[PDB]
Amino acid sequence: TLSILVAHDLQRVIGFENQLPWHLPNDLKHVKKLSTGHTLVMGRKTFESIGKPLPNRRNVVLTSDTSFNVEGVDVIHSIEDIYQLPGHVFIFGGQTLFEEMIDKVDDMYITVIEGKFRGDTFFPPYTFEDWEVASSVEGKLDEKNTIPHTFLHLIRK
Ligand SMILES: NC(=O)c1ccc[n+]([C@@H]2O[C@H](COP(=O)([O-])OP(=O)(O)OC[C@H]3O[C@@H](n4cnc5c(N)ncnc54)[C@H](OP(=O)(O)O)[C@@H]3O)[C@@H](O)[C@H]2O)c1
Ligand SMILES: Cc1cc2nc(-c3cscn3)n(-c3ccc4c(N)nc(N)nc4c3)c2cc1C
Repeated sequence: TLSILVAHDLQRVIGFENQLPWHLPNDLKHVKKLSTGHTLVMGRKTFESIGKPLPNRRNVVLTSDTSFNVEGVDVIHSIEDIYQLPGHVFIFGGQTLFEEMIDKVDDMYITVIEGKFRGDTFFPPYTFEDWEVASSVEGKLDEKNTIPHTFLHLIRK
């Protein structure tokens, strides 16, 4: 299985100044749960944003940098390399990766951030004519999680 993992707002903002525009612990727990024991593929910028590989999963970084050789990280240099990775593969971002892979993935796990944030990077447009709603689950709000959010699982029709 090849999947997208993404958090985007009402206008498909995904990022601002190489970070998430929102603080939402529950989204990070959601991502952690879904990808534990599986594979994450991310762009170089996204990896430098996170700063270190995520534990208990395979971290794969796509970059043109031939000097890239980071402890606990596997490196790929082409989009084609993704299809040779075994198991459940999750496209982890960022904008460039999502744009390159939205037409290729089997399904998408989306956290819709039900707000309007300032962004400089975006998830590409998509229509529900192409995607079946496998599940839609309203995130629970509390002191630590104050922005309404919905977890969508979409499967390509
Ligand atoms: N909300 C979310 O779910 C989410 C998730 C992840 C990231 N983000 C956000 O997304 C933004 C980053 O997105 P971005 O598009 O600027 O950067 P990015 O996708 O994370 O990475 C861009 C880099 O990926 C490498 N790359 C991509 N395609 C390649 C290819 N086909 N061959 C070789 N290298 C390739 C290149 O690295 P080199 O220049 O080193 O060659 C490129 O500069 C940030 O704001 C971040 O916070 C949001
Ligand atoms: C502990 C932790 C820290 C994180 N920092 C970030 C981050 C920094 S800049 C852009 N994202 N994330 C990330 C990285 C990728 C995704 C994704 N594809 N989808 C979703 N929904 N959330 C993410 C959170 C993170 C995810 C986790 C689990």
